[PDB]
Amino acid sequence: ESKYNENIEGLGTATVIETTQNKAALTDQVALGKEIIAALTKARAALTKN
Amino acid sequence: LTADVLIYDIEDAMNHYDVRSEYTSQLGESLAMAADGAVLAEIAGLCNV
Amino acid sequence: MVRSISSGKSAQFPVLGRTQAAYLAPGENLDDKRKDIKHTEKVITIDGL
Amino acid sequence: ASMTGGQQMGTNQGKGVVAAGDKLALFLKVFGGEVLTAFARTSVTTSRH
Repeated sequence: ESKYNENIEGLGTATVIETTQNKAALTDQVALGKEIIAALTKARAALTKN
Repeated sequence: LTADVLIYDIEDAMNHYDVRSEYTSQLGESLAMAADGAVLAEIAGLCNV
Repeated sequence: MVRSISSGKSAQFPVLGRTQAAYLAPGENLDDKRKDIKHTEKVITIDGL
Repeated sequence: ASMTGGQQMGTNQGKGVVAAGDKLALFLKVFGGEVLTAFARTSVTTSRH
């Protein structure tokens, strides 16, 4: 959506992008999993803060 | 002569009234109406026209 | 989820949030400060069959 | 003198709806208990036929 969340500024969501890494050079089946792991930690934390 | 009604079920799913008996009654009144009007037209015109 | 409802066309749910819990300094007013509570709902409309 | 923090039972609120014109707004229009039927149309049959 654009500019529209629910209950004033009371809450809000986000979608965590991969941090400083590219999808192209990936599909090496190893670095992928690690990246997804750390990024998912960031996602979990981002949820907790909410 | 006849009267016919078809109803999508999906509307009878979300309705919140009956409409059955009402429909039936309306069909009957339609019948009687048609009969009477037809007759009156017939006597009036066909006798003297 | 899966919470089920009969009858009408579409469904919606009310929500609400938080609070502010403040001390009451004795010998003062309880009507002094109320920021109340925010109130809004989210609506969901079914798709046919 | 009006009293602010009126708790605004019904209202849009939310976030980006701006507006907040009047009240209700959010609420449910509900009648499930009765129907309005069209008129019974009498007839001249049989009688004088």
